[PDB]
Amino acid sequence: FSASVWVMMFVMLLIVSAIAVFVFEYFSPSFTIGKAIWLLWGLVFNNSVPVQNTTSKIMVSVWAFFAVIFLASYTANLAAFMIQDQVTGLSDKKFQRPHDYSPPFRFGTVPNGSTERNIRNNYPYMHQYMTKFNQKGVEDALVSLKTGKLDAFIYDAAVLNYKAGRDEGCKLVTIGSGYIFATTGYGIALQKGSPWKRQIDLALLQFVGDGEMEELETCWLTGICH
Amino acid sequence: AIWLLWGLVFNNSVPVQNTTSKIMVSVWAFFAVIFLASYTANLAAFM
Amino acid sequence: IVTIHQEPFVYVKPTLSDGTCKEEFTVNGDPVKKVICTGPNDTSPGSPRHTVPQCCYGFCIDLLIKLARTMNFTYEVHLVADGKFGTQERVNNSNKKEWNGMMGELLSGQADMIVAPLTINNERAQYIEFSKPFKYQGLTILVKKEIPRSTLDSFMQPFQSTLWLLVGLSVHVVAVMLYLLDRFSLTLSSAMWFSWGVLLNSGIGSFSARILGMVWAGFAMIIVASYTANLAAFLVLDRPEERITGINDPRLRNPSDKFIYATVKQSSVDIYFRRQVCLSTMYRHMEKHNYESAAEAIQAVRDNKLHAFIWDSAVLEFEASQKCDLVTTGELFFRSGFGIGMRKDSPWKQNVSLSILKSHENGFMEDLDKTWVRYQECTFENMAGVFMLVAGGIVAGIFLIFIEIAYKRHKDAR
Amino acid sequence: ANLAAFLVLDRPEERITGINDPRLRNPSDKFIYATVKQSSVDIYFRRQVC
Amino acid sequence: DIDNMAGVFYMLAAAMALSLITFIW
Ligand SMILES: *[C@@H]1O[C@H](CO)[C@@H](O)[C@H](O)[C@H]1NC(C)=O
Ligand SMILES: *[C@@H]1O[C@H](CO)[C@@H](O)[C@H](O)[C@H]1NC(C)=O
Repeated sequence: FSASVWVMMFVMLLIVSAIAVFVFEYFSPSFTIGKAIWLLWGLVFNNSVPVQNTTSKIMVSVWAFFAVIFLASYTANLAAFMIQDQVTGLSDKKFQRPHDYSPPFRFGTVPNGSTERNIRNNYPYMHQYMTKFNQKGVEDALVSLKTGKLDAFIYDAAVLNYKAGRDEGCKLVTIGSGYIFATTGYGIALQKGSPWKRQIDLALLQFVGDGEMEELETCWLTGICH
Repeated sequence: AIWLLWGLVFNNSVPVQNTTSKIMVSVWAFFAVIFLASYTANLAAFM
Repeated sequence: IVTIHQEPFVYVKPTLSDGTCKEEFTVNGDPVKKVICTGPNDTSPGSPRHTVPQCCYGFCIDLLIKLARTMNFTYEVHLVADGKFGTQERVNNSNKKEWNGMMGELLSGQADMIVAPLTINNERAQYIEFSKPFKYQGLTILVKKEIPRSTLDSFMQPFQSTLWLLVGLSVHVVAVMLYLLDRFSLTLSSAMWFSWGVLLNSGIGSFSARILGMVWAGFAMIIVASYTANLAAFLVLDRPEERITGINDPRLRNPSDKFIYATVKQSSVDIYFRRQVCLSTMYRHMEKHNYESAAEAIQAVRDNKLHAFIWDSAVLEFEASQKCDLVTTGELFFRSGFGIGMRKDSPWKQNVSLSILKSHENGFMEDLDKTWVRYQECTFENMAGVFMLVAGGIVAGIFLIFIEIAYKRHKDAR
Repeated sequence: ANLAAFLVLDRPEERITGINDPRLRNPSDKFIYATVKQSSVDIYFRRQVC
Repeated sequence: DIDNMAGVFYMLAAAMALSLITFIW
């Protein structure tokens, strides 16, 4: 926060020092070279005794009052100033180059799913590296994360958010929001040629427009670490 | 002794005007500064 | 194809003399594709409407070019004259339900495919089928933020004056009683000089005076302690003015003349507000203030004419990113995606849905989001006016004491 | 400054902020809470949608 | 604020008592 206060306080100190040295030189009718410089800082800092000393008394008194007021304002500003991720996406070189770092990277996913197929269709090398370390359930992934047996876990956004919301201790969180590789929904899988699709989509659109799922979202999807 | 008992705990005073003695007054001034900081922090918490 | 002028998605600029547009480049030095645009010269009514050739480019043009590359397409873009998405309206012989704007143009057969930001809604889907949304963004609240600079400048007595008068009376009476005690047993100004040195540390200076000095030293510090405590409290407690905390804001639930907020025209947000169980006063509060375009709405918001605006969250986020003077508050609500306006008998449903899903799963969408929506991101008086006043007072006092001592020395030594 | 910050920022341990407390929405062994026996509160808890 | 008057008046009685004691002694 010194980008603004320090800039103005510097010129403030310069001008007050100029005024002080001018009036000290005017006080001739005990050397302006050293005594003025010493007194410039002997009174602003209360943890010093370098002053050792009618017109002069008034000036030093008012300057000490100003210094005390400025110190109080600075302390108040310092008190007021005290009220206030690891990886970014899949494009980071850490995922593509696990060997470039001394600690090997280990990842986990549930086989026979959709995330593995999506990774295979996009990055065959990532799928080959994933095949070495695999997990057969979300509970195993949570246990590995708690015990440190796994570094990063990749799965659907909804289930990870649910686990983070119901996680204990708020020690397991995702990397922000909006960094989803492929934002896709769930839908309702139907049979080819079924005429119920129109009615189903109309009902879903009416429900989402009327906001009838807000209570379900607030009750089923809630937890600690908001 | 009475004058020094309050000449340094209150930073807005110059009533001290003064080996073993130096260490004691130094540590007591440090304690007074720490107590003043604690008092200011308590006032900030109370406000 | 008919396209609506959207600032974060469809940039529209006039063409050059030759009839084409400039060949600009991005930060990566890549050629930016541009397509010849056809539309009215003036959007406002009562103007000499001329269908001059424009040049529209932006976000959806890349997707349109990808679709035209994947499948043989000969597309011509068009601009809606009224500049509205289009909903059900009422005209003479009010017993008629006809669509206006882009939706009405699509239903009239003028257009066959629409590549533009269009929020999927139940009423729109009851007549025009849509495709899978490109991205999921809701609607939020946009409010211009203020810059707190100073409040309650502390020059001589920002809080009270009776307290300062009482302090002055107390110091005067303690000084005169100290002088009386010294005389009874510092006769000259030495006593008051010492008192002022005790009050303000400057290094300047029997048992009767000891207790007075002790009590004065004890009493001196409590005043400055209280002053700094009050200063810290007033600096901690600031204005903290929040406009909208969310959809369930009680302030938003009541109409106020001080804070005016509304949408631009009929849209999906308008239908959402219409289909409310108990939010009735919102329409009465909003129907009295309407605009014609989002650009005009945001310009009015910047010009302090308005206080809050409601639109798609992505648009507000992009505007905040490109202009640091505006901030977005609230949370996502009534979240819904986009869609493509196509006739129910169009055999291009699957052939477009598969391409859209392939582009989404191949990372084209995230690349376009990075390269089109994430370009860039984001005391005056209290410590200045009081300092100037103090400096002026100090200069005046210095001149006064100078002339005073000049007269006093001559009077003493004549 | 650090002393003032640490005095301002205290434990502020709040157990229940209301009926809609997310902490109350989940069973925890650290915090145990229940009624005495069957009563109107028991019937209210029985007749809950979610 | 309002308590400042009470605070300043609290020490006035002690100061007056000390002044009376040192005057009589
Ligand atoms: C249609 O697209 C295919 C793409 O392989 C191309 O070979 C063919 O020439 C196109 N036909 C026309 C009439 O553009
Ligand atoms: C849609 O795709 C299928 C297979 O990819 C193709 O046979 C069909 O001709 C396409 N539709 C059109 C209108 O080209």
